[PDB]
Amino acid sequence: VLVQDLLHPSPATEAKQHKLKTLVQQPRSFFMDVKCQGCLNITTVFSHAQTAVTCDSCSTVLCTPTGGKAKLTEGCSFRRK
Amino acid sequence: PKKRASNGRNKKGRGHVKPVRCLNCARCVPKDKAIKRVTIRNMVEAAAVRDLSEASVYAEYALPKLYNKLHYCVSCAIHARIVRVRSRTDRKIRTPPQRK
Amino acid sequence: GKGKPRGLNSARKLRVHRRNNRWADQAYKARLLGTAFKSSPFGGSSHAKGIVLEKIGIESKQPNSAIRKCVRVQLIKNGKKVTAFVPNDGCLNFVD
Amino acid sequence: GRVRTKTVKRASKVLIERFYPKLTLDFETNKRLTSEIAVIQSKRLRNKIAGYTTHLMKRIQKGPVRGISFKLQEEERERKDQYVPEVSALDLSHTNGQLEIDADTADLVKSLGFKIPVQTVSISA
Amino acid sequence: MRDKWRKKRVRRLKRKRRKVRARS
Amino acid sequence: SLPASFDLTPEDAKLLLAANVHLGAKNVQVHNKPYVYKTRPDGMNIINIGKTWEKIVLAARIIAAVPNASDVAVCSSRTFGQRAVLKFAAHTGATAIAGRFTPGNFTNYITRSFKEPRLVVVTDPRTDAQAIKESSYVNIPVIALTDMDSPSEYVDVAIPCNNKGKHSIGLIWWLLAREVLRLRGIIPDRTTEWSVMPDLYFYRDPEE
Amino acid sequence: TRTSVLADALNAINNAEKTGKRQVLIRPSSKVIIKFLTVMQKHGYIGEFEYIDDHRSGKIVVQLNGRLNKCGVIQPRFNVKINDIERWTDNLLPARQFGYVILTTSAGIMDHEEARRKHVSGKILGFVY
Amino acid sequence: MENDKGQLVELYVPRKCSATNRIIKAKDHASVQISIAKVDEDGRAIAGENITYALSGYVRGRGEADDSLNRLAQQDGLLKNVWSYSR
Amino acid sequence: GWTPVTKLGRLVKAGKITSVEQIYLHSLPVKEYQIIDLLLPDLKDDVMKIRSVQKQTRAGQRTRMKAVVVIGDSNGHVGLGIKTAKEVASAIKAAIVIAKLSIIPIRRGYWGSNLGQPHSLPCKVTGKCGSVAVRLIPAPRGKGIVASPVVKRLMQLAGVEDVYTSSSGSTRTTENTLKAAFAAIGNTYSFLTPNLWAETPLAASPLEVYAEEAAA
RNA sequence: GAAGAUGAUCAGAUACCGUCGUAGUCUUAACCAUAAACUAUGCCGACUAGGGAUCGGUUGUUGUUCUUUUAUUGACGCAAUCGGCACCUUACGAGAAAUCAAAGUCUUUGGGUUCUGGGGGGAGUAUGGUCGCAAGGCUGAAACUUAAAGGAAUUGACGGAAG
Ligand SMILES: [Zn+2]
Ligand SMILES: [Zn+2]
Repeated sequence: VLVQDLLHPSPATEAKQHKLKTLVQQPRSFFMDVKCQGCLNITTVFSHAQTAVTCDSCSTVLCTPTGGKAKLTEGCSFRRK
Repeated sequence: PKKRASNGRNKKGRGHVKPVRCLNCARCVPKDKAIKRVTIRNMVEAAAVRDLSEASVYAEYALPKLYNKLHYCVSCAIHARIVRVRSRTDRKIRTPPQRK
Repeated sequence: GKGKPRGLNSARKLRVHRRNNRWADQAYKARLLGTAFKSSPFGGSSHAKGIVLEKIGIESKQPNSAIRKCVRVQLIKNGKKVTAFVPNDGCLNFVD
Repeated sequence: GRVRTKTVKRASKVLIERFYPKLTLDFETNKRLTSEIAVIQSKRLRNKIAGYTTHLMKRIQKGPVRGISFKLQEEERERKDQYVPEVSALDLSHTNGQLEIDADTADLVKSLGFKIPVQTVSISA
Repeated sequence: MRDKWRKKRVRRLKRKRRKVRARS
Repeated sequence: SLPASFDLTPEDAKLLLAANVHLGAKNVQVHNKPYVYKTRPDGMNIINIGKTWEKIVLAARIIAAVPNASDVAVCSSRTFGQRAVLKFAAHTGATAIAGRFTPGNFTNYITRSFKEPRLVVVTDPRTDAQAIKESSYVNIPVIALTDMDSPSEYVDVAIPCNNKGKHSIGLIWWLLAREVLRLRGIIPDRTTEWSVMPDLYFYRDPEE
Repeated sequence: TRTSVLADALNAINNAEKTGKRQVLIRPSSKVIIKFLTVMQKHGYIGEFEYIDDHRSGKIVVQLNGRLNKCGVIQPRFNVKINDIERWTDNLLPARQFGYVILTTSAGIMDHEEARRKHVSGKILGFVY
Repeated sequence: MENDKGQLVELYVPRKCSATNRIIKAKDHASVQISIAKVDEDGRAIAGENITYALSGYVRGRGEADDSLNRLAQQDGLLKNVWSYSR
Repeated sequence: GWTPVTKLGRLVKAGKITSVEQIYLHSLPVKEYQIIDLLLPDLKDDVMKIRSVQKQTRAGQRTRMKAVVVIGDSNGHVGLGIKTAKEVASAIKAAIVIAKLSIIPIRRGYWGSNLGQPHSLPCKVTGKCGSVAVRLIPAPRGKGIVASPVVKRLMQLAGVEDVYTSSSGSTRTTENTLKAAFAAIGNTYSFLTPNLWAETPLAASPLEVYAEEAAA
């Protein structure tokens, strides 16, 4: 390529490119509302959560930390914010 | 000058490799440098299968094979013609010779 | 970065580096060490008067085959004894 | 051995490339014909020259010979290789009446302004 | 000679000089 | 810009899609990526035939710029393009280069088949490198039929086609000949059906 | 580590114009870079350049149109007197009729032509031709 | 180049590549000159009217001469929606 | 009795092509030297260097003698010929043939004010062949050709009378010295100057406007 | 298995080959500070060309195999990435060339910085200093002598090298 549109790259290659190597860095991580199976209580949980987050109402661990994204326990449903 | 880019061995991202003794002369050669050949031969020559089978007390007995991994230094292999000198361009070809 | 400092405040490092490295140059070393003054038979001069101690003819080097005719001269200014050639045809006799 | 040299090979084949019609699949007439066309200093050389000439003609009769052109070979090849089967062998007649393209390529048809009947084939190999 | 042996030859000679200086 | 009749007709969309011109090599180089439409899950790559057809008109328009048809040279080392180029040479008046290409045909002026064409058309750059290489010695533009693994150096117009196909190669030469003759006016217009059938230009085995 | 944000930017321009690319991305940005680029447009050596804000040092996208030969910096930014400019231009510029020696003075970043017009002097900052 | 009196003392004003705008040398034997015809509304090639481009021998070697024409033919209308600015 | 075998040769045999700048304007390759004999009759050749190179055989040396020849018109066209042959005369004669085939145009430029005709180079140019790098710097109207005698003679035949030359490497190797000097002088039409920045339309090749006159 | 002794071979072998064999090889406390300690390529930083593999992590998706009957299994597969050890092609570019994605962005000579060299010897020697139990390490000349020594490649010649 000799002529390329650097200022408006196609979003297709933005989704595959590294977060620090994009035109402007942006986190791929997000926040979730986790409904535990025991009860319904909005608890905001980071996607890449390092801590075994438990619900405030119920002493139930929502997520177990992993190297990358934290894996929520079975019966836990999340909704992205 | 530099005859080979790999310097006649296979050490990259590495400091030291424990040496091996030549099968022919027990000379210490680095393991990644040694000429290594896998050898899976029959115990008996193909002519000796007719007379072994008839003398067998077992019906349809499979002859076990002779497994070996041979190690050579550069001098051991060349003299025994395990490897041969190649032209300056054909030295780069590292795909195995087509024989089997 | 060419291996030598480029900072605007690196004039001392550059001046020192060259000063040390001039000692590798043979002409510069002989001037400052004063070898010609100390060890050269002429003492660093151009010409030198001396006294002929005898006359000697020296074999030429290879591949040539001859005998070069010189003299052995003792110097007045510094007492050294050297060999001096006589470049011409047939004035070995004129020097005694 | 009886391998012909280049001076008898190239001299002979020039004769075909210039006098193809009047030559014949018989040596003796060719032997006499090459005696009048080319100046040959030795009769052994002419018998060598004429011998390869007829043998080349025997090869020209049984197929197309390599390296010889005499202004009638290729012209005869021009009007022979016009063969065309009545069915275009590319038309949508061998099939049931529509293309057999892949399911992925079906989107390509829809992307362009083309509404072509298609039997979707899902290989996924 | 061989460079390695010339280095070894000088070491034997160098040790001779050290021993001689030890007498005085 | 261009008359709207030059767009891809549904009939050609049938013919081009029939000969699997849209199948491109599994390995695609960085230069031929814009001609790729999507990937097939097996590993096969899809040629953007909409772009492919548009390259046919562009290259054919370059041929019409050449005054003498004898100055347009077509070459092919593959047997699949052996048959096509000959009647392409015959129909258009172009100069065919049948079989092996003798080195020095363009650079050495004492050779027997010493040509100086104003344009060279190549069936496959990878199998016809010698003609492409010599073109870069005597200032000759090159139009090459390139797959997705075809090298792209010293080629000006890349017509994406399946060079490893029986019927794909012959179809392209048919399409080029049809468009080249249309522009000069031999074919009266763009709606009439041509005397030359797609079966012609298709390589025939010695069996028959 | 990164010691001269200007030198890194001009290097990417040279490696892009010898190759024939018509655009180049500069990271990071600085006012010295932006003002050095403006002198290029006044003499036409580049097209528009686009500064991207990322709440950081920034990024710059430049449009190259091939009428540039070589642009570089002179390290360090030597002190240049008015009488010194004649020596500097001879050894850096290909001819006396074109080419520019960029100086930074208290009057702003400018080339040696308008530097001689207003008769002020500063540091040498780079060259362009 | 022109002298004091104003006459164009420059002999052999060279040409420039249509892709990189570099000067095409006299011995640039890899350089080409692509000529694309003009087509009237009837679909017939116009005699003696051509759209011409100059290619440096540089761009042909790097393989970018194919992309250069596609953009150049896109801007001049000779092609439609085949070359993408956004990559 | 000269029968051209190339399209441009048939064109230059007739009055179709009259100025060598037309050949240069389209980078048309030259293969037969009779072309510029008609176009540039004022050509001056001189032998720069004659060398004998030996090839060792089973019996002894097989000596061939090599000549380097410079050709120029003193008005901006210059070429360099290097050819090896068994005899000196044939080496010189064949080098003169191939020296003509490589004649290239140079750009004379102005140092300082553009009064009079151009006399120097428009910019500094350098050419490298082997270890020899030869740099040409424009000089004022007073200085002659400030160069070594070998490089000086080349610059004379190109019409340059005001130039500085600085050489690095083993300049005693004449062949690399002349090729590097030849390479430098050909870069005059390779440096994009502001006066050449003005874009011009592309005239069609004379091989196109005269396709019929050069068909065969 | 240095040393040593021994049996061969040889004109001679206190060498190569064979048989023993002492220090050493191993380990614990300390010294030593040198290697073709090599990638013969200092470190940090940015840019320049394509491609396929591979290790670790991460992110999304299976006619796969499997826990277990399936999921929250695992392996496999397909895509992206960051990091690495590298490999293949080309040479825009460099180089005396071999060759080099760095040995490129170097007469169009300047990103920062440390170290080293100035023809071959004499010589890493002498002397002084310093460290070490020593063996030695580090620093380190001069007299005198010499027109060459050397690098890469080519042709030939030769080889107790292959085909
Ligand atoms: Zn809860
Ligand atoms: Zn060994």
